[PDB]
Amino acid sequence: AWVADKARFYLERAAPELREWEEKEIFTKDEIRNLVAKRSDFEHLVLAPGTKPTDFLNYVNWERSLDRLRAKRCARLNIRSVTSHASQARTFGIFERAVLKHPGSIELWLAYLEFAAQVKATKRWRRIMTRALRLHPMNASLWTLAGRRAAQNGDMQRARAHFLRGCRFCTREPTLWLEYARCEMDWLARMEAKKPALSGAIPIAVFDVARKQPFWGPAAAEKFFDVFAKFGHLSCHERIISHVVTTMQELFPNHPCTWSVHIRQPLVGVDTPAFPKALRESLARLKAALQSTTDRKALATKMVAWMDGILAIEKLDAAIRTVLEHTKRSL
Amino acid sequence: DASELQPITQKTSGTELEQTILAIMEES
Amino acid sequence: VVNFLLFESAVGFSLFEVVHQADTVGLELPEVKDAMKTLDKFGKMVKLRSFNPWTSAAQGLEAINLISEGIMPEYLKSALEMNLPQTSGKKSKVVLGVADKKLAGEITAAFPGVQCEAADTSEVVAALLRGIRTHANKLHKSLQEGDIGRAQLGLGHAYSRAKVKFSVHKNDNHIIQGIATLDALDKSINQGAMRVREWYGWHFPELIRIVSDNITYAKVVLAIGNKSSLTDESVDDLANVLNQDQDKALAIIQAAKVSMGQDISEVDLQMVRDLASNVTSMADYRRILAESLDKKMSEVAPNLQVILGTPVAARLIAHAGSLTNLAKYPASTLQILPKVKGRISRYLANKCSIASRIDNFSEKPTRHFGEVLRQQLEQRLEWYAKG
Amino acid sequence: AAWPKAEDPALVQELLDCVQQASHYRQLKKGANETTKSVNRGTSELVILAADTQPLSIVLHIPLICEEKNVPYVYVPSKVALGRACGVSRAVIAVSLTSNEASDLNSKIRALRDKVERLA
Amino acid sequence: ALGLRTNAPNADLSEILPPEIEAAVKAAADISMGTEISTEDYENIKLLAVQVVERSEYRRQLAEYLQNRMKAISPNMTELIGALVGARLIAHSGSLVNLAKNPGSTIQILGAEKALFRALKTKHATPKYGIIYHASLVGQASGPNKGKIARQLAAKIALSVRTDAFEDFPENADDETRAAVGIQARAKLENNLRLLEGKPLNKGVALGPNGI
Amino acid sequence: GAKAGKKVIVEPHRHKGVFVARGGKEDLLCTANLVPGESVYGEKRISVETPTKTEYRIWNPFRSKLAAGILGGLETIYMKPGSKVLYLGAASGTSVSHVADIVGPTGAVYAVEFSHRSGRDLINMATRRTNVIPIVEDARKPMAYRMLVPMVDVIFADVAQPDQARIVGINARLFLKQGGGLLISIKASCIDSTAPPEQVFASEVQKLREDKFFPKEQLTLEPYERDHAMVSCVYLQKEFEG
RNA sequence: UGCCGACAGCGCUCUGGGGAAUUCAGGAGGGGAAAGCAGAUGUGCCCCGCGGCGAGACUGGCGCACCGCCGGACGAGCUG
Repeated sequence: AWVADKARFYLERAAPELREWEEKEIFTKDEIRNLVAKRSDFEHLVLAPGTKPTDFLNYVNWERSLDRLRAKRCARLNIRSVTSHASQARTFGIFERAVLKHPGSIELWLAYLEFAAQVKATKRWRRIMTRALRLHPMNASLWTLAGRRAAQNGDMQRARAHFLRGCRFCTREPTLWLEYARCEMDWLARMEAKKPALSGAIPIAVFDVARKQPFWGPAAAEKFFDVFAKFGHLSCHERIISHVVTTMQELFPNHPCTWSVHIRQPLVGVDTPAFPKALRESLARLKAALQSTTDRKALATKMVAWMDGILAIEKLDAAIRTVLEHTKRSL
Repeated sequence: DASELQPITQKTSGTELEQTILAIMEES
Repeated sequence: VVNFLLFESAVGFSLFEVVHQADTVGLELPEVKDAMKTLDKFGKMVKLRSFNPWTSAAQGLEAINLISEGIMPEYLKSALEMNLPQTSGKKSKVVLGVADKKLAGEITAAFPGVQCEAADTSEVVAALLRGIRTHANKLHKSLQEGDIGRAQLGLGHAYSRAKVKFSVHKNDNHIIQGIATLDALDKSINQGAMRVREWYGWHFPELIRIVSDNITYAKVVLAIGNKSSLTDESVDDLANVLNQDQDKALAIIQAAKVSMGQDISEVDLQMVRDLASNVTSMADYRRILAESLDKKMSEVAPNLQVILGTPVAARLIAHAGSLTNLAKYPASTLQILPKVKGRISRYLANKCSIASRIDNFSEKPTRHFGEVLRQQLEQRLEWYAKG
Repeated sequence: AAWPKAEDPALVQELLDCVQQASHYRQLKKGANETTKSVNRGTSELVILAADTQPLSIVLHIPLICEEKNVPYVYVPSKVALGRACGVSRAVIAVSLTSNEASDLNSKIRALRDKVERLA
Repeated sequence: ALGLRTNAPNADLSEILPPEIEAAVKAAADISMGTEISTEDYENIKLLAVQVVERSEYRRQLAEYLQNRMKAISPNMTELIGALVGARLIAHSGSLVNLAKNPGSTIQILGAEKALFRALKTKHATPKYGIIYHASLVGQASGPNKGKIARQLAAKIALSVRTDAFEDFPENADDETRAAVGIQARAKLENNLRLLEGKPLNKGVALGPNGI
Repeated sequence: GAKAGKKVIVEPHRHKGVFVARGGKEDLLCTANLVPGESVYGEKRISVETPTKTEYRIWNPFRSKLAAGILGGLETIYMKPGSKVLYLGAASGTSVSHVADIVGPTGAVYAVEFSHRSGRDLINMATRRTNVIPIVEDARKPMAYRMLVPMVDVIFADVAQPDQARIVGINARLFLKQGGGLLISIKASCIDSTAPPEQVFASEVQKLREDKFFPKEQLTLEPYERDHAMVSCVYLQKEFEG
């Protein structure tokens, strides 16, 4: 190859900050000797033809912990002149050659994105997310992280851009559809907290297109109900709950998931006197679902999972807890 | 600039879903 | 001066931004050709912009159908959005490299700011694309899942079969191998029959001395137990096995009374009836396959099934190899597969040749031409009876 | 099914004419079995196939072998008229003609197969 | 157990074989290229599989039967060399008294008689054994070791089969006192095997770096 | 005939992969078939008890012009066992199977055909033989199977068409490695059927040289199928492989 | 295709000729290899300069197949 000369370039890049650190009393001769030798060995094995992104991450964490230790020793030594910028830039060069070398390691992608999100390279992080998202169009994890950090920063329009493109591409799994409805209703809850948006028809619409999505499953609609049932403290939450219930009751009539949501429907914003009354109403719904002709083992597994969750919620009456125990044992 | 993702509009409207949400946001 | 290019592949489709792209004057040259050839001089040429794999086999298949038509799917269009900067060409445009002329024209229609460039015109992007398909596995390995050989393999199989309607009228493999099975198991039935026949006759030879139909021999030994526990019409067995009251069971009883053979150990009798049960089960499977082959032969080649009969017609088609082979065969070839008998042989060879080409070349076969030709051979049998 | 059909406008008539020429000139095999044997001996120069037949599957299998041998064929619309052109006193659905390399009949046949190749 | 490759993902397989095989079969089913068939044919396919699996189980219980019977017929022989082995020997023999008529080296050269008379007719080298190769106890040696154990094994085979076919027993005679002969042979030949194998190798003048 | 049952001998021929079997009063040509024991089209075959899995197939010249060429003793047929070969004119697949048996498992041949039912026979053989890829389309528009054909090394062509030179020229423009190779075969009676055949061949080879080919061998398969030829050229270099 | 082989000739080669071990100096080929230093400057900010996108609004003149052209200069929002 040509590794000797390319590493000559990179070690000559590394030279002057170490010269600064040696004219400082922060690191001694033997220490900087050890450092340069380690960096040379690192960069050599990095630029080796037969290569792997694990060793790439090794060099990554090595330079990162270098910046950390030098910062700590600088603070202990009460020095102010030396910065971390050259260390950041050489870390970026390591990452840049890493991503040009392996376009196939999503874990290393996320490692780069985490390092950038920690060190405050805003526009850079946006553009790197752009590149890698173009590269891997088939990870809802990537699409969700993009739209999620955009929704976190507050660019809801760019969040919609990322999420809408991800919905346009990924069409085999409903997971990013779940998370998109999650962030849309979370933005709506943010609007209600800062208190069209008065209607809040976007989760209705995304369910309308999900109804003919290729991954169209009854259990998928059940998970849609679950994520809609999260954070029920809103305005049109009863509206969307009624809509999804009547939609899946119109489409999957005798499905055990339809019976499960018919059980767990009116518990949208429950946690107080309104808790046990709705508990008894949903228990009547549950007894009706039990006596109705559906897949009783499937419905009972659904209800025993949800009832184990209910038992995980504390602050209840012992008579209620024991009759849940009885109705659980009788399945 | 192909360095980022500028947000979507009816010109770059892809599907029925995008058409519906863009109709809602234009109504907004 | 090109910027990007698409590329179509059996595993997916991609686009690439060319940086330090190729000379347009310098294209006949040896050095530019060897530089194109070597990967070590071409990665600096082409950088990956983005990649897109297939979701499903039917998805990539319909993609092939679309691109062979020249028309595109909205998800490649989505990739064009997902990697193209939005514009129209009011001040600036973007150069895309496309192979097929219809494809390039349609993308230019779909997007105003793009000049797509079909390689059919452009020797430039043709040469670029040939470098692409040159190193098309080694610009992907880090991101490519698995391989491309088996992908091209299965995908081409499916595309061929879709365009040709393959499985909807090929069944002769099942036909002839079912025939092979029936012959194999039938001879194995014969061997099991003779073996367990002499093998039980060591204990009791009057069963051979009276009883033929070795499957009925197997039934009566699995029902017989030992030599001493005999009665004629015990429960639900000999009435439908054979004549039960006055013809056979009494003769079996008196044969066991006059019997002389060696008394058998119990585990040996267990072995005997294990063997006999095996014999009966495989004979039952023979009758199952016989009904099955009659049905399948009726489904695929009715005219032959009526003119010859399913066993012999299936013998001939198996020795042929395929119905297409049978159709390919000439008449004297069908002979190879007094004088009046050879004359009839030639005549029936002609007629089954015609019935064969009929059945091989009807979409959903019929029966009536086989019926009328069966009547032709019947009246020809009458004609040769008149002599 | 019989998509390389010969069109009407006297093209079929030049076909039947050359059939008459070759039938007198003994360069002719007549009947489908003769066609298959001639094309599987590779002596065939061209073969004409009727489309007026009780089921067409015979003159559908014959194009399979001529496709397997890369020598031309053409669909006349009339088995009766082809048989009359050959002079059989009987209808024929398949007639083939071979090559004899010293004539101008071969020039005629070259023209005819150029015609059918432009048809295909 | 697998139905169709349509029924690839819902079929249960781990009962017959470990995964890392029975996941790759599901992968091969998913991206396979075998042609689509009918259930009217898959009936016949699965029923033929039923045939052959009942056949294989029949062979299995048949072997178990023959093992019981070999234990019954010749305790020395089955305790020494293997039931299926002595089964091959009696198969060539014709009967047990027939085999006990033959001398031991001939026992060593049962079966391979085509090669035997080839060699005897052309004065070639003579073949070294018979069914004794696919017998077990010769399996552990190497070359000349294999040959020597084959000969001595044959001698004890002769002795033991004459024992089993001609030593009378009072019928309150246990299998172990019936087969103690063959067990003696097994122990003594096992020690013979380990000694002939652990023949010390040949030493040599060990050199220094100068050859010193 | 060298009748069924005659003990024969087989040895390698000059070419990497093909074999020649001599015997008695008649020798012939064979290939080790990949798919075991099974005939294709009533072709004769050869079994050897190797000291089961060792089977060869006799190769009729008169059915397959590649075999005509191997009898005509070509300079270099370019197809090593384990090589990528675009076939063209793959009608009913016999010769194609032979090339398949040449290249074996580590090779692959892309079998393109125009019509349908010859396609049916071809794809039947494509089910059976695990290294030949069926493609049934119009050869004149190779962008259709641009999805299927990668860059290959060797181009077989046996179509009988007027635009044959341009057909294989754009297929060379699309699917042939740097320093590529090709065998094509030509009939005078289908390129232009009044002229003398040698002149027709010169016209076709000059065409390919205008398609930037380097003509590097020619022969005339003379005692086997009149006034044809096999022509061997190299794509865009003077030497063959690299 | 077995050895042995006299003169009389031809062929190579001759620090004799083989065979084996072993050091080195070269060669030629095949398979594999992401094999890629086209000009290498930390992040974040806003501002300037300049550039693209980009909603919307205009206008000039032409148009005897009459169906449409071609051109300028303003411009919310976005970006480098």
